[PDB]
Amino acid sequence: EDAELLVTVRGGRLRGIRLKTPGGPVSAFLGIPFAEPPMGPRRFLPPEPKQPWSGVVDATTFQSVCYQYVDTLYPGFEGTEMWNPNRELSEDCLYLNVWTPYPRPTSPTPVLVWIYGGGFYSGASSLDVYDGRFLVQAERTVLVSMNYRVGAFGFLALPGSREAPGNVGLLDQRLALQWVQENVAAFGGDPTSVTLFGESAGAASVGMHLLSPPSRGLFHRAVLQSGAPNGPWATVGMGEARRRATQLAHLVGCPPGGTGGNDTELVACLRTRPAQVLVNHEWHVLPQESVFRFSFVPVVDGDFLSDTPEALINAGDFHGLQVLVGVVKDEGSYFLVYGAPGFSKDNESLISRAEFLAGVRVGVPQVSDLAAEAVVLHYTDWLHPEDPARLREALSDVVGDHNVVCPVAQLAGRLAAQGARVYAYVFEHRASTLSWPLWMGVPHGYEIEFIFGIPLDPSRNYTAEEKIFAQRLMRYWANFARTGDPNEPRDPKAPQWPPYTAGAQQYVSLDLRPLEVRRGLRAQACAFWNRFLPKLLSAT
Amino acid sequence: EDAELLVTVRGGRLRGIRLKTPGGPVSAFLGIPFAEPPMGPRRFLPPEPKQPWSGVVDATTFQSVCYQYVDTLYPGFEGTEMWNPNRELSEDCLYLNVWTPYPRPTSPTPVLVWIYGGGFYSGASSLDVYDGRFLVQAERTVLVSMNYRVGAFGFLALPGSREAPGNVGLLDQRLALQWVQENVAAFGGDPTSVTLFGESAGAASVGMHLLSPPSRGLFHRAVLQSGAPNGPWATVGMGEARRRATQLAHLVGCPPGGTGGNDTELVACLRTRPAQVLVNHEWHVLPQESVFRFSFVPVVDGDFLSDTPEALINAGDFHGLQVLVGVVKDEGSYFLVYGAPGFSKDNESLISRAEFLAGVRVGVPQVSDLAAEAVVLHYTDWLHPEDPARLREALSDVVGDHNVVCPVAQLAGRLAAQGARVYAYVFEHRASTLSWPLWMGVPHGYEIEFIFGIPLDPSRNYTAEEKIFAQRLMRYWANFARTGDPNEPRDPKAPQWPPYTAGAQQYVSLDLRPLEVRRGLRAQACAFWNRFLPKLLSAT
Ligand SMILES: COc1cc2c(cc1OC)C(=O)[C@H](CC1CCN(Cc3ccccc3)CC1)C2
Ligand SMILES: COc1cc2c(cc1OC)C(=O)[C@H](CC1CCN(Cc3ccccc3)CC1)C2
Repeated sequence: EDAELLVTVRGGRLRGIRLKTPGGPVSAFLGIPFAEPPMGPRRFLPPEPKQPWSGVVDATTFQSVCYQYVDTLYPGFEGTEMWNPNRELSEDCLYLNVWTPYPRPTSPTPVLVWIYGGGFYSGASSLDVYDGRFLVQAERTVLVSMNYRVGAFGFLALPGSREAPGNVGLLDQRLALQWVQENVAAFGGDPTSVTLFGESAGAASVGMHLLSPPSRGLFHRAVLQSGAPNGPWATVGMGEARRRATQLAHLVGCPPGGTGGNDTELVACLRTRPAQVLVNHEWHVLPQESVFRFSFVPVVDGDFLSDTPEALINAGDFHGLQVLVGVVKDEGSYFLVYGAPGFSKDNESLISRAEFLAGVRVGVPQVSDLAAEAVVLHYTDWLHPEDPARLREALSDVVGDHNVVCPVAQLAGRLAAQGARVYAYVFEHRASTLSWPLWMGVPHGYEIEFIFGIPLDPSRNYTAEEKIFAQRLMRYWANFARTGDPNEPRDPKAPQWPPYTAGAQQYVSLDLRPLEVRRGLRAQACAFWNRFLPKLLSAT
Repeated sequence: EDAELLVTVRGGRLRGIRLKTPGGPVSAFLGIPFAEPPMGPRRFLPPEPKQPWSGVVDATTFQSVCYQYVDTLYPGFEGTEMWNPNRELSEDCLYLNVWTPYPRPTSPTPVLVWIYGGGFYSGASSLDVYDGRFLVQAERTVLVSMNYRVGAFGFLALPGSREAPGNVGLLDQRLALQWVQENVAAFGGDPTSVTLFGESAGAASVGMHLLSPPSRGLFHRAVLQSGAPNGPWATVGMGEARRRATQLAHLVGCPPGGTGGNDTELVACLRTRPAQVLVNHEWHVLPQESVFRFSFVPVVDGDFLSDTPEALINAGDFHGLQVLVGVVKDEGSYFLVYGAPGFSKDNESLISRAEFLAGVRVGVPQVSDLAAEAVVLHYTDWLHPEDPARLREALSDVVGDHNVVCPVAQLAGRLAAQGARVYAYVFEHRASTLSWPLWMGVPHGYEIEFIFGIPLDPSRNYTAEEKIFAQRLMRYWANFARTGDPNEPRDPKAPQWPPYTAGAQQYVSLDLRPLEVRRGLRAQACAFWNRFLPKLLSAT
């Protein structure tokens, strides 16, 4: 047995496993318990630290996926099922994973901490596209990723109550960050150089950790890929969170008619229900027909988030913080097949004008008829207001700008103007092996496999250019993790990545071509979402 | 003795004058009375036909300019003085002019009828840039132009009353069209081929003759240069027209202190005032601070205009009609020096952001704060929201699109989609002799001198290519007058001018270069003005 596959942490001993990459081995410690199993009376409660254990915990394989909805839109399709759970579901899921180089670093090494996305209702650290063996081998970094409770188990909230306070899934991530502080040195990791990175709901989580003081001390840099805490989907109000939790209780027979009412009797009834029963009614508590809206998300309650993310972003001091943010080329196209009329992954989705006007209401729920008119005005090409291909790309722009691109640009500009050093990108390469239709372009989430170096997997059919491209991206992310600057610390030959500033708004395009600098993250479109539309909603 | 300078019309005999051009002489009959002098009790009343006369009326020189405000913004400046009256002011001003080729045409020849602009408060057929000798010589058509009452004398209105019904200036133009029908044959002109063309308020007048049945029978084609009857400045409501007329009465002491003020006593008191006194208070009755707004304009009374121009445009059947419409490249820049803060013709007018925001309220008066926010949203470059040059061009676009380009675009599309054959242009040549500053671009009204072939004047310093350019334009205008199609009926080699359609929205650019076809008359900007902004004001 190799001695480096045995490690002692504060709770006991672990045995890891050695993973192969074409460039060399990596030591992995998969399935480390960092919290007590949040089961029975602990359902909906904040996590408690894992009590110390005797013997050697086996850390050679991923642990269970947290209970979550399983996507059935295209059964058997690679594009959807690559995100579905690949381990059995269980409420016993609070486990984390540590990848470390071989040989183990003798000097403290910067640490990357991955937070998976999935709309706060799904996701797992065990997904194949989150395999950290290639990023750790190529860049000699320590990589950590945790599981956190999603859906009702992580974010059902009766605000104010002690039995279901909400945001416990965010607290799971924090506890994992506290664990990295106390234990990552045992793997050769530097707890003074901890960079967070996450995609979609993981990116929003990273943002919410920036805005929560108890979390802000546990890390030093942030990477937000295609997501932001200020998004219209990433938070809900106290009243709406209470209404969703009460309706979920009703759908599963809580409280038993008609005995019950207060929050204590409601959560107690919810705690007796099998986990699969709660999952089976999760989507039915959404208030309207929509896409890119999720039932149980972080709640703005005054505790984890003392104010709304937008308020904390505006009032925040971010001096001494380095941030990397970005988006993919087609943020919205993915979501249209989940409810927008006329869309299908198996045809060209050449929608009609009427289907476009209906899709706007699904893509922008809970706006006045007048607000929808402004959206139609801004996203119609009035030289070709009936062209199906342009309408398809326009509805994609509507959903992507409203949910991802403009919340990210709002955040990136506020951070740079308030002390943070910001770098911005737009990912523009469509994977050659992508199974989604060509009209979706570079869809939401399909930069992750390049960040994690998946093209290096010899059992995959990526092109030679994509392997070089993945290595360049891993260098950018690692350089940012080590130094706070994605640019090569001294290489002047490679094109340079300028910081993002509220004035110049410079960002780079990430594709097979060398870096190219551009200005403005859809500046015209995002002025509509960030500046005008709120003023329109005020005066109804 | 040239006998062709002698003509008999229905009212008597006339003696014209021969005008010289570099290409040959032209016979001109300037100052033909077509109405009784609208003086004394006739002030504010519809015109009456000129009673027949004995002897030979001298028609060798232009008659008096109708009483009007004289522009004093830049005293002594060519750019402003070229529009001021160049003959004595008088209420005895209802005279028209006829140019005809030499030798007189023996066959009935198509007739161009010019209607001058000037915001319905100014203008005169005697202005040097309306000299018809070059258009008539080069293209062998008959040209007619009339004087019509402007300001209070043409458009003061107490709706309902008989003493000041309004729109009498439009009736003056109609009477001149009736005169052309009854008399233009005596000059070699074909009353079955009459093309109206006008600029600015003249273009708005031409449009209102399309929408008035009694006038619609007196002509066969329309040309609307930089103006439309549906503009926000071209008409006024009954209630507002009554308020303006009543305030004018108050400012000139009408009615006297302690006197009833029904419409009869008010107009009677107004008729006793010297004409210059009414002029001296004309601008004081505008309801708020503005540019491109005029005190006395056509009123939507139910008589001359049975409904609003917009309503009549939408419900109208225009089969059998050919229209030529167009705009200059920089419609708005001219007006900014008449009230927009920070603007001056003698500097670069590099306005600040605050001046831009103030200018929007002056350029778009009578809109809510939310409407102004939408205007700022649509016209700000949010990548350079403080750049003075871009803000200067943006406010020019605001004023020009709101007042000219979008009313013209809406009209052109409704005409083409409802039976009319339509041709559209954008005039993009800045005269080499233009005295206005370079930042104004191609300002409002500076295509007229090219349409009338003024570059051919030997006493002017136009370039050789501007002389050739002027000849192309006169050919386009005359071909449209003859056939209804500006394209050369012979030459297939010359670039073709496609009709404007509500779908393809094709137009051509007019400059020193050959014709270039483009699509959309600022389609994105005009969707804001024509589609969204009305919905925004309805919801207040
Ligand atoms: C079952 O009902 C619904 C299911 C979904 C929606 C709405 C629904 O009801 C209307 C959505 O809007 C979802 C669309 C996302 C699902 C996950 N993928 C993949 C992905 C996962 C993690 C990171 C990045 C991409 C992207 C689109 C799912
Ligand atoms: C004295 O008060 C005012 C005077 C004017 C305005 C506002 C005023 O008060 C705010 C305007 O908006 C006017 C601007 C026009 C004046 C004449 N020219 C020239 C022209 C004449 C005829 C056809 C084409 C061009 C174009 C702009 C004048």
